[PDB]
Amino acid sequence: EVKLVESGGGLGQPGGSLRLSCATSGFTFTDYYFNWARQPPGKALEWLGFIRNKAKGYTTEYSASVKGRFTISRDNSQGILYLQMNTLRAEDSATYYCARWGSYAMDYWGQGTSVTVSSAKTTPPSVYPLAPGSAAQTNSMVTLGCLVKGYFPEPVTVTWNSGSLSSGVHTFPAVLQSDLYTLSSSVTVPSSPRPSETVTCNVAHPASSTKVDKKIVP
Amino acid sequence: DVLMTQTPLSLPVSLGDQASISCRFSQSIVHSNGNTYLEWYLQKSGQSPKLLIYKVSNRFSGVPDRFSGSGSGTDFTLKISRVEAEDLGVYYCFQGSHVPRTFGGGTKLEIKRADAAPTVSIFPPSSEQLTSGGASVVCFLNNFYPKDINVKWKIDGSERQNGVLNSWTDQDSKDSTYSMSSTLTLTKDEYERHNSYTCEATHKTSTSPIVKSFNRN
Repeated sequence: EVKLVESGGGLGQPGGSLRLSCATSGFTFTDYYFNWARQPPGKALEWLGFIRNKAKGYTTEYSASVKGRFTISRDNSQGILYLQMNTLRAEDSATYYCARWGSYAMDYWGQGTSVTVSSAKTTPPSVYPLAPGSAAQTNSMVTLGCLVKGYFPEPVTVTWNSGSLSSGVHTFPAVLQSDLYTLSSSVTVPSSPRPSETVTCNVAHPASSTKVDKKIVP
Repeated sequence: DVLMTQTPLSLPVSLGDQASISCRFSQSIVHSNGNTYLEWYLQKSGQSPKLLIYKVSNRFSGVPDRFSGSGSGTDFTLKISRVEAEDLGVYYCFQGSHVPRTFGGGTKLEIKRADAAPTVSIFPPSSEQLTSGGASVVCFLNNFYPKDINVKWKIDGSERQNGVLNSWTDQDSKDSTYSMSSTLTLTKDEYERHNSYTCEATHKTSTSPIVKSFNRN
């Protein structure tokens, strides 16, 4: 019966002004404080601010970060908490959660809403095969790789031999380098299969309809 | 200005074992009303945070009885009295009655395994990339443990700082290890200016740095 559902996430412009909403149900919205917390990609969950109940007068509180830039509000009559975020920036990319605080703390959280703050437009990825040299690396095993750089937005799907090479694969989390993402993937095969066999990494970037297949070649 | 300190940042555990995470404050966080609003939240990978305990020792509904909270004033403690696979996640203590209101840096509960040296690999830029005027040298360091490791890059002997981007995986779902990728990106010009590129890894599994290198030619 108790429900909190965020909405309003999406892409935003640096210096923009997005606004999130957290609708609730199943409880008396007036009797609760409401928290807004965000978890940036790879970073730790952080607390942004809160708004107080009716009794304590709907007074809000914010962190020193969102201070001056964000503002909590609520629709007491409809049961919708809002998070108006202005002067947006890249650092504001996270998943936003709303929660109600009361006699049992933040016992109900929303499910989250994702925001990405970029000045980038859809960009197709460059795919480069990473081949070894004078040494493969590992006891009779060889590690090959595929660099997937310069794309936007996430994600990309990297596969080895169309899904055959499933074991010995590591796809590392994308990193930002001047608005675009870069990702790399590695695979370890016995020295017997390469280079005698063929090893190909398949990279699909749906947002730009690309699907590149790169043959790893010595 | 109640400065919080939660420890440890990371916690290695073997399933079945006991864990204890602590949250301590420079000053007492007892409220004027007598109550202590110290909470413990559990955020798993890709899930919303879940409340475990509220008001220092009150276990929220649904939370197993193996989870225990304690303390008062300035030092508090969460204590998983029998860790289970389903508890692996990031743990945060929280209090919002005193400025600065906040979550602790977190305590990530990871699975304990035997140490293992990283398998390191270095890769020169592809001819492809260079045809486009850019050169990224890549270094893989997979399957080590503990996660603690430092990578250094050297070009013709000198260490290089700027232009590096690293990324780590999360503990592997099957062998409890971690992997890392270090990429040095330079202009085709810089790359053709130097010949020796070294990727040097430092890890507790050895006093000697693991070095991987290649000469452009």
